[PDB]
Amino acid sequence: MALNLQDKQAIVAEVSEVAKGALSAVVADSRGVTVDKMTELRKAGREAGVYMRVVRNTLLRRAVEGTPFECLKDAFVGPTLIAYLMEHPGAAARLFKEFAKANAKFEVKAAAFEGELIPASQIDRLATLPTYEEAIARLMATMKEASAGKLVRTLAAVREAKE
Amino acid sequence: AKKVQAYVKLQVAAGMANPSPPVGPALGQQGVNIMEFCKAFNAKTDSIEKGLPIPVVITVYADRSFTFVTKTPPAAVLLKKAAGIKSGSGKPNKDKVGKISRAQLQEIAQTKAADMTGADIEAMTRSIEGTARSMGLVVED
Amino acid sequence: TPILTFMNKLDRDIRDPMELLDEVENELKIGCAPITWPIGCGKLFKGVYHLYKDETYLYQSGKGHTIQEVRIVKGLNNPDLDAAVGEDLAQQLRDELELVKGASNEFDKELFLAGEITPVFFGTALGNFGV
Amino acid sequence: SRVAKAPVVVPAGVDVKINGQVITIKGKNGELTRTLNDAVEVKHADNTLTFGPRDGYADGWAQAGTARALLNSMVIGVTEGFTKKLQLVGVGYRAAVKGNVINLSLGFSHPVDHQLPAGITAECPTQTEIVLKGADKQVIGQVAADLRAYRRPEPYKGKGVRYADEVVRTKEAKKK
Amino acid sequence: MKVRASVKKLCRNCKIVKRDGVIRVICSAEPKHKQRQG
RNA sequence: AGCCAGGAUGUUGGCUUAGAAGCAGCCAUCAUUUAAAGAAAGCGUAAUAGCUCACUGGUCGAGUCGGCCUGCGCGGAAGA
Repeated sequence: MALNLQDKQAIVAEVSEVAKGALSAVVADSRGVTVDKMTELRKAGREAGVYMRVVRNTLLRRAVEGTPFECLKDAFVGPTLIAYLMEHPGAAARLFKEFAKANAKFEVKAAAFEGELIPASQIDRLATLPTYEEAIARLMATMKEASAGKLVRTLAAVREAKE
Repeated sequence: AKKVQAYVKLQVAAGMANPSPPVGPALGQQGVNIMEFCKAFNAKTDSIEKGLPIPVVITVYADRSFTFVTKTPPAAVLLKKAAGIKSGSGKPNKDKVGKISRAQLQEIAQTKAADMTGADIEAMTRSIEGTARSMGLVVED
Repeated sequence: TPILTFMNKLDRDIRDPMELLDEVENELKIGCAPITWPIGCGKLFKGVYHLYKDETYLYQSGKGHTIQEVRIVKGLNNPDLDAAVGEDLAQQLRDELELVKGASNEFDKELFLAGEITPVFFGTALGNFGV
Repeated sequence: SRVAKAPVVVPAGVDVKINGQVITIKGKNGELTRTLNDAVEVKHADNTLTFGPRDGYADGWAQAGTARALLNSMVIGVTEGFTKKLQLVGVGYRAAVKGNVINLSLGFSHPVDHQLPAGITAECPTQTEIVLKGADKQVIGQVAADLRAYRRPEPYKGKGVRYADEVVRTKEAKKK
Repeated sequence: MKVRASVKKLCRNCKIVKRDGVIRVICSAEPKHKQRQG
């Protein structure tokens, strides 16, 4: 290891993933297993990569105190055990799901998704992101307007209104 | 995945399935028959070739037989058919034995697709970078 | 050919006679029909309760060279079975007997002669008890 | 130092009958219970119990930490009371409790009835388990050690009276 | 146990406490490491 | 210091190997996965093992570790 010369290191070096941070997630991992690194690191194979890091650095005094790069409301955002996660390339979508559709399956606590940066707020997960590049969600998103949204009601008077 | 329920890996060659002299009564004893470990093995082994190492897991429950799902082979045994001499170690690093460079064993680091904890398609090349040095084989890379 | 079953060596510390019934049905492919049932084993062998006669023959230690005095305790809920055997062991007899009735068989002479159930006796050929 | 320093806080209940150098605690259950001290001056004050040394005592602290310790287990003593649990291993081993005197059977050529002490009771949830609760940590601990004694766990088959917080070594015989 | 003029901790779970005027070694792992006097 | 977690994947490493898949063994100890994980500490394999160590995280929150120079003591230490 090393003192300040090493402490400062883990800081700025990784805090760069905060200044120029794509997405953002804070998940504790009490009772985490190796699959913990056989997942966010496995999905990094044929659907991710070295573009993701969850360097458990909840040293707070290091992680939290180490975020002068504007991330207010975080003097609270850094409680107990933590394992921050950030992105560099790619979009700012998916990622939340790697956690949302993993930790939801036991896989240790998920900090109930305390939310992180980007919009900069508090706790209460969202998902308006992973719907990206799933353009067909913007396709049927018109609900055929005329069609479907019609053949669903304007023609429901027959299979549900003839008495 | 879970952890451990029942699985091993003992074998000499695919050129001869379910060996009789080798392992013998040492190829499964907790739900593994010895006259059946050749009806689920050669069911897909005879679909590529016979003569190379084939380890595998052994999902065991309590319903007569069992179920398995093997994968990529070791890149150390491929040095008897895709590298040089018949043996391997023996003479370690005491006198430059065989010699494999950057070119050879290249695509041998391309066969293990899903089975390679080396996300970086390029970096995953450093892994097998040793599956041919357990006997001393300087690389002319 | 029909099979009677005798569970020998109740003088010894043995397995669970429940489990003993499983091993006989499972591995020998034949039904078990308990006639008697041991009360305690080893240093705590007190005798056997007869299921069909509804009475309890009391084991005496070391009379294996002759035939011991036949000493019966009549009821299965006779408070003398508690006194003669200890109320603790007496309840375990009652408990096991409950489970036995839900997982065993009534002795049927026809199925015995057909070799499909065995009358199981528990005893000790050394103590000359159960023979 | 430390354990000593650290305050004891008297929960909602226990009275704390600090009489000069004789402290007594009573609450929920546990017929009171009270011990003596020596080189540690204890002070009630507010909602806790502070423990410190005394001038001219190299025992200070050292005698004070054990002070904290004891009192701290005296509170909880009457509070939550104290646990136990032991389990008999081996075919033929059986516990009973037909009063306040436990009747054990351990393969000896005789029974082994054992009478419980003052404020200690026990039950046998199973013909081979023994749970004895009490408010005095120092006594349950004993009664336990004592019961166990009748037949410790031999390292071969493991038979005998063990706790649960055991470990039981167990090893193989001398080869052939 | 074994009473030697020099006790010494052998194992890693071997302890060394002084019960009475006597230094002893309490090894939790191996009984063979149980010693007195020293 | 407790207490709470992880300690794999290339790899069952090949090898005088009857069978060795870290450890009676030989020679080798390199590279990813990561906050950390050594072809590696120990128990012990028919052999995998199950299960615990270096090292990293969490909790707690003020001291903690071992050598050096000195003073006084302990064991070693059984007899007619």
